Amino acid sequence: TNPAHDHFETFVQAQLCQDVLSSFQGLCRALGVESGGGLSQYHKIKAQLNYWSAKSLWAKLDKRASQPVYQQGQACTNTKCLVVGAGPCGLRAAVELALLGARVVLVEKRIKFSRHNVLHLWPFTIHDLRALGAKKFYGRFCTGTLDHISIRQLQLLLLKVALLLGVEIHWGVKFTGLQPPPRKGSGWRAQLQPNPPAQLASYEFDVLISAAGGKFVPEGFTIREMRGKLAIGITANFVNGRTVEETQVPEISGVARIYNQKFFQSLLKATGIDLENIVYYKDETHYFVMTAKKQCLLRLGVLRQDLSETDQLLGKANVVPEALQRFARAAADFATHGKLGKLEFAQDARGRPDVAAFDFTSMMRAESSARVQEKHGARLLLGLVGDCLVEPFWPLGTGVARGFLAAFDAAWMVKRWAEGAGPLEVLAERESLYQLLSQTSPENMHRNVAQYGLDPATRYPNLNLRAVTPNQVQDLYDMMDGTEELLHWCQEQTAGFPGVHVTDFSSSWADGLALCALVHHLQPGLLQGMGALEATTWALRVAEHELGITPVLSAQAVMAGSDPLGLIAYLSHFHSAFKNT
Ligand SMILES: Cc1cc2nc3c(=O)[nH]c(=O)nc-3n(C[C@H](O)[C@H](O)[C@H](O)COP(=O)(O)OP(=O)(O)OC[C@H]3O[C@@H](n4cnc5c(N)ncnc54)[C@H](O)[C@@H]3O)c2cc1C
Repeated sequence: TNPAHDHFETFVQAQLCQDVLSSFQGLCRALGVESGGGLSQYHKIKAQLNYWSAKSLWAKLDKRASQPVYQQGQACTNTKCLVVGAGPCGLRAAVELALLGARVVLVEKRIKFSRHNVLHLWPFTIHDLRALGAKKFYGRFCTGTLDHISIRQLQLLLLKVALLLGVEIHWGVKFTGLQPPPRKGSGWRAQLQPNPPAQLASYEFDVLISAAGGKFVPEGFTIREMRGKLAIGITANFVNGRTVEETQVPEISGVARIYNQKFFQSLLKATGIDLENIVYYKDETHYFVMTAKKQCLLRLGVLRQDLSETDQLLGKANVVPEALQRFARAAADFATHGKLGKLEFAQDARGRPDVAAFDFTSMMRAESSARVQEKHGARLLLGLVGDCLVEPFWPLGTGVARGFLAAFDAAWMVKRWAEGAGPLEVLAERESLYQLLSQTSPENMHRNVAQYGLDPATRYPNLNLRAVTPNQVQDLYDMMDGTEELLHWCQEQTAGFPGVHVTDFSSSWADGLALCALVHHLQPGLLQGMGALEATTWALRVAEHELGITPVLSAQAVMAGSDPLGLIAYLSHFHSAFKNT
């Protein structure tokens, strides 16, 4: 026989994270390869596992690997990546970057997939996953007309996929932030807790894909918060015995109070439970997600006091596990007309009943989806993916969909950045894409989901990659280190003016003074210390009428220091006309 086949089948069927890892390592030792080895490792693995069980898997993976956008793994063949997070979106990112031909290295905080809550899947995410061999690695995946997958199962899927592609992963390793390059010849590094392996800690990368969940975002990355009415979401998982009775209970896609008022009034007047919404997904567990307002959860002793800060309102000290269990179970039992039977809680990864309470009040969004940093010549492309990019709304089942799109758009970004386009280009393109995200839906995206790929134009109808231009995105380009001579020259023309001191093509010129010092020196003397707006408009008008130089920047642009490039373009004209003099 072939022992490798058993290693494979075992790897394939692994239901625990660390069993996936050991079954893969054994399969690897069986096939003269080591994990973490680019797409070449993938090629050997399928070279030696060309047999009945593996053949369709390789088939699907190959069909995707050879979609023109990857160039047979030559696109990002010179890119070095670090993905932060083994969440679905991180793994997905990992697969796209791996296929691109890049070196993918992934760090995950945890060492198991703990999460049982269920995610609604959009048609395209279903198809995608499918063409990654989802029913091979799961099989109970979206049976018939199922719509959703539990978190850890999705994690499992994409884990096996990323592994097979030779993505290098590290578990129990938290990324705390960046290490800038020590000197000109160096690269950007991660700071890792606790002990990074001496090779991971020394690993230099040029792309950072952060995919670390709702409440982690790197440095330079700034978040925009905005809340709605105070909402509190409770999710629950019950034992699913997969009995005939149990199976014959309809799901509850989304039953909202704004319509089913008599259902909810009935709930309340028979249970004291006052809800805004409830959802029931039938998965590995019976899953319920429901929304309440504060006064109900107080009245029922689910919460101990009326705390103003929501992060404290739903903290371990103020949440009463007893009551939240009884509340959850009561709602659950009512919405399903007891058809489900006497409900037992599933455990969380830690053994207490699977009921949690979350803050639903926020609609978080990050200002950008990417940034570029540059030191000692080393460029680094930061890009966000997942819950850390846009905060999903759980009832309306966004999460997976918008995260995967973010991940594709990140992979696209990376692809451009390998092709060697200017930082501002890569970023501008990414921001035009980003604009679309927070309002996406299957209805305002393309219909042929069968053919979705990295290329933005296969997914987003009426696509404008020019919505955002390199000029505006100068903010996202962070340089801590041809234009030499324009600065030197301006310093020369402006020496001697009392309040003027030229050091850049931004803040030096914010107050009008700077510009006047030039103009006055170039054409004396119309001739003092004016204002701020006054001086800027003085300079621009006078340079325009006297020197023959029309304004590139607005007076406000110059005053706000918003457009370095624009100011350089303006200045370069005084340079053109008067340098040889
Ligand atoms: C406890 C919990 C319950 C949820 N329940 C629901 C639900 O019921 N319904 C729903 O629609 N959505 C739910 N979500 C959100 C859902 O998981 C997301 O919609 C989906 O997982 C996409 O998230 P993500 O991949 O961006 O990151 P996440 O899935 O949030 O995971 C990010 C991963 O990165 C890891 N990580 C974080 N920081 C670091 C670091 N510094 N270094 C290394 N690794 C790190 C984390 O351990 C995690 O494994 C839940 C999320 C959580 C955390």
